[PDB]
Amino acid sequence: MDDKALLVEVQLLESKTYHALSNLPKARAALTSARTTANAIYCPPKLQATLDMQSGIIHAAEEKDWKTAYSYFYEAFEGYDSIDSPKAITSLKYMLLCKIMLNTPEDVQALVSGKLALRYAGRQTEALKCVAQASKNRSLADFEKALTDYRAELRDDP
Amino acid sequence: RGYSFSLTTFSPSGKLVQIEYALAAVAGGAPSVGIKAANGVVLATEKKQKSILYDERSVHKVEPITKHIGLVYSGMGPDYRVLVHRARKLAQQYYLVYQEPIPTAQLVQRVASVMQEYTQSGGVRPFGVSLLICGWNEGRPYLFQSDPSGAYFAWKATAMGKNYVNGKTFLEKRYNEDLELEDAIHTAILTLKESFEGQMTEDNIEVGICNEAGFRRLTPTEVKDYLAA
Amino acid sequence: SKMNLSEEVDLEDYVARPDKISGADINSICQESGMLAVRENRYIVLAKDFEKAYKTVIKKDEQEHEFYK
Amino acid sequence: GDLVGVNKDSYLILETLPTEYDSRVKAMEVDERPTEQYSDIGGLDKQIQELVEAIVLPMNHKEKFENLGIQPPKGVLMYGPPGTGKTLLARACAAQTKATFLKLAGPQLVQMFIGDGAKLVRDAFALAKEKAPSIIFIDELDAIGTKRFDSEKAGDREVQRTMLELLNQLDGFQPNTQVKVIAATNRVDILDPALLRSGRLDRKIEFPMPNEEARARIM
Amino acid sequence: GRIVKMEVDYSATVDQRLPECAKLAKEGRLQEVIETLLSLEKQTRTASDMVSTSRILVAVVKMCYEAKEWDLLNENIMLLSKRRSQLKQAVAKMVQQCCTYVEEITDLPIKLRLIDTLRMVTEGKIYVEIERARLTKTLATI
Amino acid sequence: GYDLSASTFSPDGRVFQVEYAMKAVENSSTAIGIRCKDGVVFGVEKLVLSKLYEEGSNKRLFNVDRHVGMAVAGLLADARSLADIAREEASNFRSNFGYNIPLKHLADRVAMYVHAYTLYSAVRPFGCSFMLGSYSVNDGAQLYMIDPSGVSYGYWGCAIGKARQAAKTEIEKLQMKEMTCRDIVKEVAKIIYIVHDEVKDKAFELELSWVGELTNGRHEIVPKDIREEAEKYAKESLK
Amino acid sequence: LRPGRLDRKIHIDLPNEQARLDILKIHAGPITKHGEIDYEAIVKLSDGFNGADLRNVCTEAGMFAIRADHDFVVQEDFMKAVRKVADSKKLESKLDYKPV
Amino acid sequence: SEQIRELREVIELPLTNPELFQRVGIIPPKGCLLYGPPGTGKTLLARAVASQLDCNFLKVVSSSIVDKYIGESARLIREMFNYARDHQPCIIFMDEIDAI
Amino acid sequence: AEVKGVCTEAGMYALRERRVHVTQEDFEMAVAKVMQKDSEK
Amino acid sequence: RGSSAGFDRHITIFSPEGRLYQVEYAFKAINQGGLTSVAVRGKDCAVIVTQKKVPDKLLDSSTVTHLFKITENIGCVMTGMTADSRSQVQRARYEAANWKYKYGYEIPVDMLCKRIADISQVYTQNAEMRPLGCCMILIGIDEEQGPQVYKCDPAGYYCGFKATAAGVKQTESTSFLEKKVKKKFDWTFEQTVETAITCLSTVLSIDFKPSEIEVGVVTVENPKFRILTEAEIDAHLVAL
Amino acid sequence: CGKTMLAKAVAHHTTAAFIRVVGSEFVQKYLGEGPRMVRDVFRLAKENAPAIIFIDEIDAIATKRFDAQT
Amino acid sequence: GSSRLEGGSGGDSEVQRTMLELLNQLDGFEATKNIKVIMATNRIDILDSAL
Ligand SMILES: Nc1ncnc2c1ncn2[C@@H]1O[C@H](COP(=O)(O)OP(=O)(O)OP(=O)(O)O)[C@@H](O)[C@H]1O
Ligand SMILES: Nc1ncnc2c1ncn2[C@@H]1O[C@H](COP(=O)(O)OP(=O)(O)OP(=O)(O)O)[C@@H](O)[C@H]1O
Ligand SMILES: Nc1ncnc2c1ncn2[C@@H]1O[C@H](COP(=O)(O)OP(=O)(O)O)[C@@H](O)[C@H]1O
Ligand SMILES: [Mg+2]
Repeated sequence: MDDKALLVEVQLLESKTYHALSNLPKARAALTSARTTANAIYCPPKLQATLDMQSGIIHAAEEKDWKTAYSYFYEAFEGYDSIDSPKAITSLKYMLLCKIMLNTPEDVQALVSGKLALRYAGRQTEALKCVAQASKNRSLADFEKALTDYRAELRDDP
Repeated sequence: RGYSFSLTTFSPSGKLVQIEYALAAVAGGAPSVGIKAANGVVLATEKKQKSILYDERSVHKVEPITKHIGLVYSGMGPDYRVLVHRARKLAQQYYLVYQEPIPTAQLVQRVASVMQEYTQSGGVRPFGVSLLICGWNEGRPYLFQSDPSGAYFAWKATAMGKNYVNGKTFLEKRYNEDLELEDAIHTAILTLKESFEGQMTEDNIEVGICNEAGFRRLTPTEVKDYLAA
Repeated sequence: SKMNLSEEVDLEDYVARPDKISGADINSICQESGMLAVRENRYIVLAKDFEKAYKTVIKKDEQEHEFYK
Repeated sequence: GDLVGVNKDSYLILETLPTEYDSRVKAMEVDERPTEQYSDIGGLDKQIQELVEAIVLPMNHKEKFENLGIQPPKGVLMYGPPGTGKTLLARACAAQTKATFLKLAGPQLVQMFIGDGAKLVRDAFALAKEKAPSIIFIDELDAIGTKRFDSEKAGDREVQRTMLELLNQLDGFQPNTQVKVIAATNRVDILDPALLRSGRLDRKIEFPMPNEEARARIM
Repeated sequence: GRIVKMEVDYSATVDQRLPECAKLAKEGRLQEVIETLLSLEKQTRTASDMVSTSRILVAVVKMCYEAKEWDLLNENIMLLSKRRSQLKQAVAKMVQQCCTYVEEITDLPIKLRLIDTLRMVTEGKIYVEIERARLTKTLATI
Repeated sequence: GYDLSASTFSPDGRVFQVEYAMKAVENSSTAIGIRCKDGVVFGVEKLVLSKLYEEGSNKRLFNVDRHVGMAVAGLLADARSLADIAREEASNFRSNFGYNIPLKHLADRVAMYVHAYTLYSAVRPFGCSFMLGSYSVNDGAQLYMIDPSGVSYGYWGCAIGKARQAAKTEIEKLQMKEMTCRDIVKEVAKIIYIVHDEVKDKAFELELSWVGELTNGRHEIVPKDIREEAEKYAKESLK
Repeated sequence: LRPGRLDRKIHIDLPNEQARLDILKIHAGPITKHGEIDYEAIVKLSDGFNGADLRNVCTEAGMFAIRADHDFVVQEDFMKAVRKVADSKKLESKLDYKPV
Repeated sequence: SEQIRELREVIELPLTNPELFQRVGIIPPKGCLLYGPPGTGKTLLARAVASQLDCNFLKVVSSSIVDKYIGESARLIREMFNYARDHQPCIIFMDEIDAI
Repeated sequence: AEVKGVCTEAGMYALRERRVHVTQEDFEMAVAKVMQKDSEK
Repeated sequence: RGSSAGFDRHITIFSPEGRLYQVEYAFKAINQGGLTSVAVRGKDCAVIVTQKKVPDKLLDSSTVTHLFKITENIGCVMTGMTADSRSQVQRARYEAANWKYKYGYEIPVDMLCKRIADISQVYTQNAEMRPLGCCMILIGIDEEQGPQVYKCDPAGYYCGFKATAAGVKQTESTSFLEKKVKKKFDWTFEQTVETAITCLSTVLSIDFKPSEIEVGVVTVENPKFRILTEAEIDAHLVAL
Repeated sequence: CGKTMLAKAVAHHTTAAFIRVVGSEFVQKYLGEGPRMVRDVFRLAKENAPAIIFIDEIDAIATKRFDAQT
Repeated sequence: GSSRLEGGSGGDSEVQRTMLELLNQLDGFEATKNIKVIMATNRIDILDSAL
């Protein structure tokens, strides 16, 4: 039946599971099909936000282009803000990391200090804050300490 | 003492303009839907009153005719009332003559013949309403449509009123032959939701069912319980 | 966002009607809504202010004739 | 905005010429007064008096209105069946009065170019004001006073501007009180509601057909 | 703002009235002094008497002070601020007199009734009349 | 063309045929009626189109019933037809219910009859307005007027015809509440003589009728002596 | 008519019963009146008198007064002009014509 | 009375105490349309502010600004606002606007 | 035109990503917009 | 969206867009009277208030009225053409009497409104007769449904109401009544007549006097339809 | 619906020159000057290669109906 | 196909009356026989009875 609203969600779940099994070639196929189906709903208020986050992970996973990943994560934050606390904080963590891998650690300061993000200040934001400062100082010793002290959110996210 | 000449006449290209305009008026009416399940029929409409002052329960659109037949409409309300009255009278006449409830098809034929009279008679205009008749006779559900022209068709699922083409496409995509009455109710409500432009509530819409027990208009509580999904 | 506004004001109640107001009567609503505040020398706009603004900006027409449906 | 002559070769102001008016507007000022005494009109006795006391008397007895503090009425519309004596009173009132009698018409203020109609209305009232007490007669007012009309896909507003300029010139942003307006019409149903106010043409006279004695004097 | 033609001066009517209400309150008729005043001002409000409205408005505030009717003071402060828009400056004077009350009275309930005056002005029925009065008033809470 | 039948509405919501019918009555001679404590008095300005008509010809005052009068203005044919209808209604009411028809009931019935002619294209609105007057001890003096539109209202004083506005203005100075029919007859004569226009109308004859306690509840033409006295009073007034 | 260009749309209308009385005083003030000139009478009989026939009522009243060689305006003259203006108003076309 | 107070809220108030509206955050309205039946107080009200106030007040017939030349009609409007822009606190009272 | 609206829009969809090659997804996502999303009205 | 073809604007036939122009024009005709009526329903009462303009002192105030009594327990206010209103009132009384004679119990208000709506439909369907340019608002008390308010228009729509108005100021009074009803209950006491008078004064900005409005009341305690006199109206007005 | 406002924004966050015109500005009294004025806008927009040309209210310059006598 | 579906104004089409003028000349009174005409229309059931 022409019920595409739940098709994208179930298809997104299939996209995530393949990633858990670590089969990127098949994970891409699932996400692509979800994207095509998702382009038939005028008001998917949250699936659009969750679809964009999933697209970001696959982009980052392929290690293809980190500039595009930041764009996808930006939409995830915009649709996730003020409406879904439990999963919105995940966007900030990936947002901040997306900038660090760009060899532009300075921008991480601006995103956290912005008025749009101060509402979401927490241990996670300081988790990437220490690593972001570590890169700017360009010191490996700072990074290691910034990893073990905040290890709960460094070597635990899949 | 009454015009004796028909106000509906054949246009040069062979169409009856008055009937086409009546169909346009119907298309301008409120949405309505009817789904024929495997163990009953369902009829649904919308009742967005212009303001809160209007009494929702004062007047009804899903009106019963007999113990096993009910109908709904989309168009001009007063014409629907006149047709409802005539249909009830015809059903009672049939019952008196034959001592058996009027079959849905027979009532459809009689009501349609009533409609045709107004597209040929003198000094009258076609009824600006299309009906959806539901009933349960001979151990099988029945769903019918009757247009101003007097033509009646048998439907497994249909929708009238505004955005009825989109609703029919929706039904064609979503209908299944082996449905049950509850799934039919859910599908009808969803179809109404496609073109509603507002928040749907118990008082905003009307639902009617027809099963082996007979025809009955659902109470607001049951409509709300179905509306949970 | 740039206006003062008060807590008791709920925007959802106002963007709920079937009226078609595009982009200017939306600004006119806010423009006149705040305009009312200066009438009693107030620097907040209360829900009582917006209500008096919508009825003088959208001015819904009698288009209906409920006997058609 | 004044008109000034200038040397042809070395431009330099030499004189201030008198204000100029459109040649059309100057040709509508009557110089040969018509000869039609009030005794020539029959039956219209209650209406001839009502006009002489609103367009002629307020022009010779200003000491009387100012004694009682009542602004004289502005305008006199004359309506009725096709032929009843509308233009006879106007022509007659142009004979028993020693004042300028600017004689307008109906179709005449209508001109093809944009804004040419307004010129002949502003110029037709400035000229009367520029002269002594004047009466400006607008006969056949239907041509320039048809009811305003909303429409898309073509229409007619060129003539409407001329009427809109007549409306404001008669009474708008200026309390002109020396030019008296007399209008003649045989179809009042078609007139714009704006042209039948009280500030504009005020004394709306009804001219009825002769009953049974006016036909005796009329002959 | 609007200058009404001078016909009757309403100051005299209250002049011999306000002190009379004081005697009734002193005996212990706290209620009887209260409800009588409001009807007095309502007539002035229709006439929109700046001086008349202001003088009477404080009296009820002033009377409740000596009456030690703290519970009846707060309820009386609200009822006098949203009846018929009052007179814009009329409420302005009332808060001033009430403003000096908080600064002088000790003990806990000052804060309990302190917020009551904060909300009476809050940010509605505010500005040059009762604007600066709010600023100090929140400073006292500070 | 929206004013060719009574069954078509104007786009602004008017029935133009009824307006034209109203205009028809406005072109007729005025006929006033005044209600007093004792009863009601009716006067009609009868224009003498020519000296060849017998005095009393084309009478515009009718007796629909022995206790109800009738003064008409407009097309006289329709006025006579409606007088016949009122007579029929009164007779039927007396036969069925057994007592004289109340004036309000008769006015309502005749108005509804007039209204029934303002709905169909098969018939045209009546071109006539008229007023009914009656007196009874139980009910007291009453006066009603019915227009082509079928509107029935009770009046203390009413005028129908050309000079309705002037007659109404002159009636307003009569303080008719606390006067008797004797003074009202003279006042009616004076009002009719004031409203009459000598320049337009050549000559006219005054027709009067009354119903009250003085007449024992019977509608009848005023005695010639009282008519002459009232006429003389009217002449004296216009000095 | 879009908000932003012509934001506020005042709707000056025909005067109400209270306003109608207020209108008369202004234009009927400077008149050599005599007697208990009653402004209450004129208002009830003037329904729809927009803003000038009310001033026409005053000016027309003087016209009746000026006839009979009177430097003398009375209440009857004022009333005699209220109907003469109302009669000359039936030939208008009373239409609202509001924006949309 | 209410109409005048409403009209003065978009002509006088924004041009004397602009700091009030900078508080709330609204920008005072620009235009104003005075419509109604033909004969109420519209031009009288406009002339009232013309006689009062202490700001430049352009009065235009709204139909004397159109001429037969190709572009002169438009140029008269560019100058009208150009003069208004040059001379601050200015009010442009375009009269009957069904013409242009 | 609904066909020469998938090729062109396919290129546009390859631009929002900042790519230099048109892929299979871009064409497939193009038909969703021109046809699938624009089917109604 | 105003296309015409033939006699769409002269007789009750469908316009190309499916509009009955004659019915719409009839709706326009109910405003010609210039009157306005407001009806509001409470917990145990139903009230009507309508203007009462006596243009000249000559009219007898008793006769100029727009409140009528169909039966002992039913009352109506008519807005529109007076003759049509009286005809419809007579029809309603006849129908009520016939119902009582046949079925043996008093007319429910809804049934009477439905019957009048059916007659109006018959008028709008045949081209021989024009729709009546009038609108009636009935009140009454139901045994198992409480107070009732119903309104049938020339088209044939008879939907019930909690608060309603008909006339020139229908829209403004409707907005006022919507605000009041949404506020707490749309009046919940026999002083609901206060709500109706306040609404009428708000829309008409009149500040009425006793001899300017007429009130009709049906209460559960005393279901008989009543027409409040000048004294009671003055008392209510002074209370407000 | 917010047409000019978007253009007001583009002229702000733009790294290329912006040229604003009004449709009615292109028709002037001096015959034969309009074509020169329209031509100068495009010429001037070419010298500064990155530029945006806005012709607001184009309804006054481009209309189907054209009566070739006035 | 989406406007002027019902009656009111409109009527005919000044892309259809063109050939009726043009085709009436290329069928006889025309010397140079090298000119040929064409239409594109979405409907062939709405063409006039002459074409
Ligand atoms: N409230 C009022 N007070 C005094 N005079 C008034 C009032 N309302 C209207 N008038 C009268 O109206 C007359 C004309 O008013 P004005 O020309 O402003 O109205 P208008 O016809 O609506 O205007 P316009 O046609 O110019 O738009 C004035 O001479 C004045 O006497
Ligand atoms: N989404 C929006 N956000 C903020 N303001 C808006 C929005 N939509 C419209 N507006 C308001 O609309 C007003 C007018 O908009 P703009 O100047 O862009 O004109 P426009 O709508 O394009 O006009 P026109 O189509 O008549 O040329 C602006 O003052 C702006 O505040
Ligand atoms: N009362 C009258 N006495 C004499 N002639 C009259 C009278 N009324 C009209 N006429 C004649 O009518 C002619 C003028 O017609 P007029 O009334 O001006 O036409 P309109 O009414 O269309 O302007 C004159 O020739 C005049 O002889
Ligand atoms: Mg005007």
